[PDB]
Amino acid sequence: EYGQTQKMNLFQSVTSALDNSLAKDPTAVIFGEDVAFGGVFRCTVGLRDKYGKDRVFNTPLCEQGIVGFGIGIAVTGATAIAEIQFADYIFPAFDQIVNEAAKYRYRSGDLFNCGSLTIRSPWGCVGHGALYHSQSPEAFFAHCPGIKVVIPRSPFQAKGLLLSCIEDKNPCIFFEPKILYRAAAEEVPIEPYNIPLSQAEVIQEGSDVTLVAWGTQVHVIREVASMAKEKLGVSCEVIDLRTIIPWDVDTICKSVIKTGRLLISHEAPLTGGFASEISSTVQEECFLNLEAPISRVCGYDTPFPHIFEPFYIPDKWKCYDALRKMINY
Amino acid sequence: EYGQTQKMNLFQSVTSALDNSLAKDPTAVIFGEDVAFGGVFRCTVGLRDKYGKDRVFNTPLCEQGIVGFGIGIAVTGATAIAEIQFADYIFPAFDQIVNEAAKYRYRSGDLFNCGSLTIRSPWGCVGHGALYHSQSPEAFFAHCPGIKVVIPRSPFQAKGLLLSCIEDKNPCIFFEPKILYRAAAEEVPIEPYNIPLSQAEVIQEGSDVTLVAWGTQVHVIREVASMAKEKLGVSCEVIDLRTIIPWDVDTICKSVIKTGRLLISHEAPLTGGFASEISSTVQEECFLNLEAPISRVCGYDTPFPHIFEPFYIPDKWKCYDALRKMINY
Amino acid sequence: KPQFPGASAEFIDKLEFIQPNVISGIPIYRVMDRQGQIINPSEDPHLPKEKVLKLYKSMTLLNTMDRILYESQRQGRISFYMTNYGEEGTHVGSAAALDNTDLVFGAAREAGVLMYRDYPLELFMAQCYGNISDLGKGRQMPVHYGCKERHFVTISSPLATQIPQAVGAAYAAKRANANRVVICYFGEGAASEGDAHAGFNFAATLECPIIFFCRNNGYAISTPTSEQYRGDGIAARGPGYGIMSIRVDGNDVFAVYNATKEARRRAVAENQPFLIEAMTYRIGHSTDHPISRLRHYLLSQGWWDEEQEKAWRKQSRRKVMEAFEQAERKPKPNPNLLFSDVYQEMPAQLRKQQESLARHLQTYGEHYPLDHFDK
Amino acid sequence: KPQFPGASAEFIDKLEFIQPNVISGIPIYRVMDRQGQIINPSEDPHLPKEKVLKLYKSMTLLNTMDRILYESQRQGRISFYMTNYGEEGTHVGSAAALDNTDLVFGAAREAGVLMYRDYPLELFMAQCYGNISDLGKGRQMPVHYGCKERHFVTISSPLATQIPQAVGAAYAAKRANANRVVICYFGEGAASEGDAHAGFNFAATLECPIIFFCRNNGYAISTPTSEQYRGDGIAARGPGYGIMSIRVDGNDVFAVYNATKEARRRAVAENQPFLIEAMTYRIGHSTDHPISRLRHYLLSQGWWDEEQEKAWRKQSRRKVMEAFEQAERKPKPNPNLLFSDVYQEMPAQLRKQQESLARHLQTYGEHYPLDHFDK
Ligand SMILES: Cc1ncc(C[n+]2csc(CCOP(=O)(O)OP(=O)(O)O)c2C)c(N)n1
Ligand SMILES: Cc1ncc(C[n+]2csc(CCOP(=O)(O)OP(=O)(O)O)c2C)c(N)n1
Ligand SMILES: [Cl-]
Ligand SMILES: [Cl-]
Ligand SMILES: [K+]
Ligand SMILES: [K+]
Ligand SMILES: [K+]
Ligand SMILES: [K+]
Ligand SMILES: [Mn+2]
Ligand SMILES: [Mn+2]
Repeated sequence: EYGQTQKMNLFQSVTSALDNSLAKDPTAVIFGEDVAFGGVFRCTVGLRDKYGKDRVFNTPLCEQGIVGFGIGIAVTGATAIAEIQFADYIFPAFDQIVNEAAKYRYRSGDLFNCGSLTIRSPWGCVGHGALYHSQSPEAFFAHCPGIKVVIPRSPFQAKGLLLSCIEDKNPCIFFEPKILYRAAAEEVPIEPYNIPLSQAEVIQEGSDVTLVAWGTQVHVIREVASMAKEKLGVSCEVIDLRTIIPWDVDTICKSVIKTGRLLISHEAPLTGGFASEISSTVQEECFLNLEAPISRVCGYDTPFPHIFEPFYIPDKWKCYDALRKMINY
Repeated sequence: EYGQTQKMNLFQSVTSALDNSLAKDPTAVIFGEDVAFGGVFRCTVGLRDKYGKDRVFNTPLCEQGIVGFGIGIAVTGATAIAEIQFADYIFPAFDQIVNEAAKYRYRSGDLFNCGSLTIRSPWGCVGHGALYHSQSPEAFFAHCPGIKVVIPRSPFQAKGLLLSCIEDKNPCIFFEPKILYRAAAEEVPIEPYNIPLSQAEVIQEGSDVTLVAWGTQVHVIREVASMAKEKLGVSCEVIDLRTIIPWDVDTICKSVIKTGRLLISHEAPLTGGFASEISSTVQEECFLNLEAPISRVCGYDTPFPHIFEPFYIPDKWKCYDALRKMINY
Repeated sequence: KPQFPGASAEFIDKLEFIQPNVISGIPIYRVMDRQGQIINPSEDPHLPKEKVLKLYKSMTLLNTMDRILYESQRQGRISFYMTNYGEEGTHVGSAAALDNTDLVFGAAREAGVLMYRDYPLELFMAQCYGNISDLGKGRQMPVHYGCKERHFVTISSPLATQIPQAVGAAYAAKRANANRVVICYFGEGAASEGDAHAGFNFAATLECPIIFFCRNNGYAISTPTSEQYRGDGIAARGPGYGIMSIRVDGNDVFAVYNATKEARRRAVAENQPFLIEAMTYRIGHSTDHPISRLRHYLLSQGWWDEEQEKAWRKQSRRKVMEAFEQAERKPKPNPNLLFSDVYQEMPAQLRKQQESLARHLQTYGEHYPLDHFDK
Repeated sequence: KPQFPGASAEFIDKLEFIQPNVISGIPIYRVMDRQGQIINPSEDPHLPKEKVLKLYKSMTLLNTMDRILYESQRQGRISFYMTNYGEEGTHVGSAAALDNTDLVFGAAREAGVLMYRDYPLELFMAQCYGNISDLGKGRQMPVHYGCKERHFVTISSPLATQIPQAVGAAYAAKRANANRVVICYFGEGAASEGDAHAGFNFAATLECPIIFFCRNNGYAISTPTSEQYRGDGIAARGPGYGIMSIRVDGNDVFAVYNATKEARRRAVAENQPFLIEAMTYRIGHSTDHPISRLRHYLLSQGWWDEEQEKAWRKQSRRKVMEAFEQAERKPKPNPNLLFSDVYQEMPAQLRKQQESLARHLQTYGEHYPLDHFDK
């Protein structure tokens, strides 16, 4: 349906998106720490040789500068694709993202904007990353009107969502689940294609319970749905949220009106996590349909540990047990 | 009950807390932009003359430095009371707060900490502050395990809560509602006293609905309770949350088990706002008691406007109308 | 003979710390003395009469506007104001040296740049009043100006955030083969922020056509520079980043113009940043003067006199008062406008919030100050 | 004659931009040449034999530990490692010049400082393995060390965040009349972060007894310094902040010691910051050498020879392997420890999460790698 494909893992799909963007948009540039030689996760391999040192280039080691600089390129109308080397290190740029990028169009009455900025950054747990190689900061950004935050679950989804972010006329943060960069490949179209922002995807229909997640945690809830079917005879509807803000309220509520039960899962800590927004909204819109309390199965409210990672993450057993109790409520 | 009092407005109550702290803790210092001459909101008037230039002093204009410096003082065990001049400007320090201060004790196994740090900052709307003099950033910090976030509603509450933050063995952010700094005074004990963190206060008992807010918005919901009684014959239980994290789950749930209905209000934007955490938690704990969906009456999901402020804020009419619909659900 | 990649240097065989030169710092470039006399004929730009009169009229018209809007703030007719007193020379002297289409990023204290670029009085006022004529739609605090036509990026309150942005716009201009330079203004207090270190380093390593223009007025609110830094002001920082740097007398419109003119020429030719630190003194912070020095100069060339000064003082007061009357009588924008431009397209959920406000005002509108809002 | 509060300077009547001196930068201080020969007798510290042997044994023991743990990482026995190759001289030369109780903040590449302070091999290992002996409770990535006994603040991954912290601990030390200095290590890449500009300025304006120790190894991961900055390295930045600054040969343990010793003496006496930039080359980033230069020196004084070198190489391998065997056989800490120390006291809601894990493991524990976790 999208022309010739090749097997691509998620890092390769990001390179493919970036290459397609450079090719078709002469204004576009890519920059950040260590992007010139191909990046610490290989996402920019080959691009500087192909497109030129003026278009794919290293910056000094300064995240607040990286984002501020990217905002400035986008103010002139040129496409700016900034990289932050790990999402854990995006916080130096929080003021440029929240006080500047997100508010740029509103506060000028649309005289100026930085819509052509995309910030991309590796995200989520990786087995042994501990406090500063594992973080999933999306809930910090979700409380900032003016930015879009997008997280793919696979190589196909990543390339289509990244192209949409690059082309969207709003500053976008694209979080790439790093534990998937070299995981299983899948077929990905070689030429450009887009997947819409603010649209969830129902990847398995079901009638007893709605399960919502994003990034790697989508694969966990897909496996939970299988455990539920086999062990409990329970039919789960499995939904990938994809865009954290602005999020697809209608797809989630339509599913919960049908099933009457919702479990949301994410690696980020429970308190203030984005499951909190989904649950309270679904509760408001689907109150009379709710058969059981909405469940949130999330990381604990601690920093992300090194040796204890296997005990910290909201894995398939934690999600399954939560689901079991909810079915029995 | 607390010895001699004087009428104090909220800025005066903050000066009183700070003076009491300096007096009884020889390690304590206060620092930030323009604190030496007494501060842009008069919160540090007189303190440098009284305690010395080494103890109350100006820093360079650099919020990331202010917080990093305060962390360093606290690592040695000395009490560090840093000021950020408006909460809107705390974001340059977000990485020092979230990646450093909050994680300092955990990541060292308690070999080091910065428990003796308090960051205090003016907060909330002020009539005409627009995008960068009005913000209420508490939901950004609520998703960070390791810090405490505390917001008082009055001069008495402010002094007692600020003393508790300064004395608490964890890094604390104390947000001072700036629209109350010169508003009505009330009697405040001259000598030190403490109000506990992580404890909500029920300020009016009621049986039909629970109303929860913090800062200035407490006074709004107190007035809503009066409108409800007079216009609807509805009895409202009015709760000041006081500590955003770790929050008093038990006081809120005990009230909702009794009334069966909850409305939460805050000036911060709806999406990702802290009402989202309270609502989803109360829903989990009080599901079977809920007579109507939990209501959130919050700022809109926009930056905070100059000329449109009267239309943006979750005022008593917006809260009352929401309450009316909830009673009728 | 040292082979280290990080620096190009010789060895030394004795321990010697490098001491800062702060007591005798970078000297202050000056063209005319306090009596408006040219000090060194080879440095006189010999600007033509019409241009020097535009510098003078721009500074004084700004000063006329400032007095009236400052009074308007004291009476509560506008919610905030802050004057340009003492800064008028840095504003107008630097703007005159730029191309009309050079992009400006500022800090908050450069209304004179817009004034020199012929920004209408009606539009300064519209922003301070947040009325329907404001292209900012009344969303920002007063004295936050922006103009896309005049290449003046909307000012924002957070200090120094414009500095790395300005560098990115300059990098983009370089690629576009714009033959354009970016100027970025900031105070000496803002230079303490981390974003200043970011912008200064990026402009050097990415080879950007940008002028950094620091106004050093000795104070950041209540903080004197003795508490702000301990090196030789901001100019001495430039060379550490590889940036060509100069300090000028900010009360001298000709010294400012000459340094800005030469920085612009070289920045655009060489794709390299320049730093100008203009020394002034903050005469007014918010709610030996450049104008008198230039007046003395004019009065020498025979190009101004008391009659002209009187007539212009009258004419400028009349123009300012006409704009002021119009600004006060305009309605504010429709409250609907609090929801647009958060994203380019309003999200359905944000539209729902807009609709909820419209319903609310239907029922409860008597309680809102809807009198002078549009629609 | 200029009267501006922001700077102390004369006027100049001609326009002259100040140019950076980058091609002939700050020279590199060196005490011994590549053959271990002292170049200038007046600069020789004449450290006694036992101390110079401790410098040598500390560097080489670190190198022995590095080879073994690097192999351990390649085999997946530990999850990450990064070596100290080429940095051993900066580590040990600077640590030897400090008081035992001077507080150290670091960046990640200064295990030699802990080694010089007699940090047990068992404890370096315990942190890399996250075993029950780790006082960090296995919570951080390997090669994140800390020791409260030895005044070495726990290292954190985010670059440069320790720099303004170190300044605050130094301000606190000044008030306490500690007669103590803080040292703060960082690489040349980390010096590009905003927090470096914060720390350098605060230390000058608040008059703090702190040594800033920048290791300039020419690279930050893949980024050469040509992409990192364009001034004359990091040493040339110090004077712009008012900080006394020096550049040394980081492969020369004596040049490092002498500069650190004199910086410490003056920082503590004068309450003023000092900046030392040590030039090295990154021989290894993560998963003309200082040791051979010092070996040549020893072999001159007649204080080392091949027999001693052989025996020490043996003894150090045995000590490292004893520690390694013990570290691998220790269990990991109880999983309960993932919840403590988030706050000093665990919040009731966090306790509830702990209890929920304990219940979970009761039912589902066969699915967890509980084999080598304590309890
Ligand atoms: C990030 C941030 N912190 C604090 C402020 C509050 N503030 C507004 S002006 C000012 C002093 C600015 O000094 P300087 O940069 O020298 O400019 P000047 O007002 O002297 O022109 C401060 C601290 C701000 N706007 N932004
Ligand atoms: C804030 C932040 N950004 C990015 C990184 C990833 N990172 C780890 S080391 C490094 C290079 C550091 O260079 P330098 O400071 O020169 O130290 P060196 O490794 O050369 O000793 C980078 C970019 C980080 N740890 N922190
Ligand atoms: Cl301002
Ligand atoms: Cl690291
Ligand atoms: K975009
Ligand atoms: K505290
Ligand atoms: K700004
Ligand atoms: K660090
Ligand atoms: Mn200033
Ligand atoms: Mn390096």
